[PDB]
Amino acid sequence: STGSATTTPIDSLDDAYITPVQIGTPAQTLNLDFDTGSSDLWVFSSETTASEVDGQTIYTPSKSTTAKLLSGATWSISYGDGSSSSGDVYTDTVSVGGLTVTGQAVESAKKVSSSFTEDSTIDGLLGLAFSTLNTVSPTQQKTFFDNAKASLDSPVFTADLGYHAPGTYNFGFIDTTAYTGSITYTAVSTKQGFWEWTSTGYAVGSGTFKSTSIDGIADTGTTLLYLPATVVSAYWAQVSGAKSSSSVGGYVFPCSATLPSFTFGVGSARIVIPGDYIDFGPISTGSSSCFGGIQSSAGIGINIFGDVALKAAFVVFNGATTPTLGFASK
Ligand SMILES: CC(C)CN(C[C@H](O)[C@H](CC1CCCCC1)NC(=O)[C@H](Cc1c[nH]c[nH+]1)NC(=O)[C@H](Cc1ccccc1)NC(=O)OC(C)(C)C)C(=O)N[C@@H](CCCC[NH3+])C(=O)N[C@@H](Cc1ccccc1)C(=O)O
Repeated sequence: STGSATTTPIDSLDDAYITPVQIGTPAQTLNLDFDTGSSDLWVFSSETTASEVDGQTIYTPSKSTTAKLLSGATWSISYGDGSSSSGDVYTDTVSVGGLTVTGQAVESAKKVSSSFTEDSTIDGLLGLAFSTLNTVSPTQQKTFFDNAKASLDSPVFTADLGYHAPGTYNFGFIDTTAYTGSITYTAVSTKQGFWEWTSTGYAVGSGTFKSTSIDGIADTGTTLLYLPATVVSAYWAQVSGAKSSSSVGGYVFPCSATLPSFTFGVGSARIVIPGDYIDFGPISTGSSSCFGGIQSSAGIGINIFGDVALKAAFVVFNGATTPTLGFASK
């Protein structure tokens, strides 16, 4: 079996991408944020405290003939950004882009933090990290990808994120029409439960490639590209008028600028992020100042190849027994 689904940015900034998913019988369509940095599938539901739901479409398990209560099971999760949610757990049929899994754990939110309440476009998350991070207890539940692997034509799923445009998530096949050249695979460490890999180095604009190991994780659920302080410092040094701003919380610069491109190694291959991808947006509508798409990882504790990096590539999440990450230009 295979699935193919369109993923669309939630706004003009590509802050995040939502992908419709069908849950229950008959099917209830919710727009979820596919998150390779976590492993919970959770949704806004009939069970979420009313004052906390805010324009989102909710999942009503009592209207699904195929839902069953996982009795005893609860969950609770917090994200890097400080947001959180908790509740209990159903199994139900879940479909993405025509790929159907039965007995998928669907985590139903009883409460949600203010961030998700204010996010009208996101009805919940679909986690695509390794199942070891799942927060359901007392027994952890498999991700949608893990449950799917038995029936997939190939145990993989590709992320094809658009620059200010829709993209695709594919399950179980690689669309050779989607990228240029060849896919370069690199080893993944599952020690911390992430899609964790090591970049072979970097270049800024048209200058020299520096071989230096950058350990980071591929996270579709993080907007920006967070690299070590001295790499980020090297990038913004090539932009006049760029400066670090305490008040905004990162490197800012004139919207006027043409930004240099940024290159990062994957084994012997090179992926080039066009400069315009790194120009995130004005810090406020009508400002001369724009927020940089590359920022320091120092405060986060881990390098993150987030959406600004990933949408410059075709990315293959190879979830064979011994996982690997594939990158191609597109
Ligand atoms: C550690 C990273 C790589 C993985 N991760 C991050 C998620 O992918 C998570 C997915 C989001 C959550 C919010 C809603 C949309 C989906 N991403 C994030 O939390 C990042 C973090 C970040 C970095 N810098 C500034 N913010 N959020 C973002 O990148 C948001 C996305 C967004 C889009 C639209 C609207 C709102 C928010 N974008 C954003 O802020 O953009 C601007 C900076 C321009 C404002 C996790 O949350 N993982 C959990 C797994 C939980 C498993 C529990 N068993 C975790 O480790 N949580 C840790 C937190 C942590 C880890 C490591 C170090 C420190 C803290 C914990 O236990 O608390």
